[PDB]
Amino acid sequence: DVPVNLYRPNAPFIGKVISNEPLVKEGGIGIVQHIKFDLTGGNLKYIEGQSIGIIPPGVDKNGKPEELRLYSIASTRHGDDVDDKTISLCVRQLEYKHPESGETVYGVCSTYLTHIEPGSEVKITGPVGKEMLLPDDPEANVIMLATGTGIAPMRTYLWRMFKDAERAANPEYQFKGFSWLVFGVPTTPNILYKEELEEIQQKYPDNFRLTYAISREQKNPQGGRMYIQDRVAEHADQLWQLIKNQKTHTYICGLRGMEEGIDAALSAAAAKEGVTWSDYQKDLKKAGRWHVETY
Ligand SMILES: Cc1cc2nc3c(=O)[nH]c(=O)nc-3n(C[C@H](O)[C@H](O)[C@H](O)COP(=O)(O)OP(=O)(O)OC[C@H]3O[C@@H](n4cnc5c(N)ncnc54)[C@H](O)[C@@H]3O)c2cc1C
Repeated sequence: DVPVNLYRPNAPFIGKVISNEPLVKEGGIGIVQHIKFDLTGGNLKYIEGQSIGIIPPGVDKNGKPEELRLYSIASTRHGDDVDDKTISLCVRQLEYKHPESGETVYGVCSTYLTHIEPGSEVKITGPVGKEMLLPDDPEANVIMLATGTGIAPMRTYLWRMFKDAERAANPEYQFKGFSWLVFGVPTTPNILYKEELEEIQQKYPDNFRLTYAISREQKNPQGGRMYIQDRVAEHADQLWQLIKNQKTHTYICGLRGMEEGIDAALSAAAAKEGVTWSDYQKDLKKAGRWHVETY
C-alpha cells in the first residue's frame, strides 16, 4: 500500500516549481519557505509523514556532484490543492558560524531551494519513510511535538484531519479523536502556518489543542527562555494520561536535541504511577506508536 522509492537518485523525477512562498513573517529569525512542485508527467505518489529527496546542482569542494538531501513532505497525499497533482516542502535556509571558515556559511541544498524560482526544474527522489505514518484509525489520539521545520509532517496530518476539502476527499478518514500540537519556535513571526493552525483550533476546539513555546517572548518557571521541553514538563501529567491509551500515537520532529528533556518530563509523570517511562517507551516504539524523526 505504502508508496516507496518510485524514483531513485540514478534516475530522479524532474518536477517543476509552481510556487515558493515565505513562511517567516516580518520580524522573525531566518528564512523558511513553502515550496510546491508539479508532479504531472510522472507517477510519484506519497502519503502523510513521508519524505522526498532533492538533488541540488553543482559540485562540492572536492569536485564531486552534490547528492540528495531529504525533506519532510509538508502536503497531504492530495497536494495543497487537493488535486493529486503536486507536493510541497517546508524548507529553512541553513546558515551559521565562523568556526566553519569564511564568515556566514550557507547550506547548499537549502539555499538552492529557498531561492528557487517558479518554472525551474528540480530533481526529486522518493518517497521514503515508514516510521512517521499516521494510523488509519479515525478515533486515534495524536500527540505532535515539533520545533521549526519539524512542523512539516504535522501539517500533513492536521490538513488530512481537518481541512474541509480533505474531509470531502477522504470518505474513509473522518477524524474524531483528539490531537495536540506543541510547537516551539523563537518568535510569533516564526510560527509557521500560524493562521491556519489557529483556524483549525477555532473550528475544532474539542478535537485539536494548540500550544506554543516561544523562546524570545516567554520564560519558563526557572527564568530561562521557553522551549518545547518546558511546555511538555508543564503538561507532563496530561500528556502521560493520553499516552496511556492503547490508541494514542506520538510524533516528534525537528532538529536533534529535543528528546532528552521530553523523556525526563514524561519519566517523572509515569514514575508517580510506578511506571518506568524508558521501558514503557520501548514497548510503544515496538508497537509502532512512538514516532521520531530528528536531524
Ligand atoms: C528525514 C529528514 C527530514 C528533513 N526534513 C527537513 C524539512 O522539512 N525542512 C528542512 O529545512 N530540513 C529538513 N531536513 C534537513 C535537510 O535535509 C538538510 O540537512 C538541511 O536542509 C541542510 O542542507 P543544506 O544542503 O542546506 O546544507 P549542507 O550544505 O549539507 O550543510 C550541512 C552541514 O553544515 C553543518 N551544520 C548544520 N547546522 C550547523 C550549525 N548551525 N552550526 C554548525 N554547523 C552546522 C554540518 O557539517 C552539516 O553536515 C531533514 C533531514 C532529514 C534527515
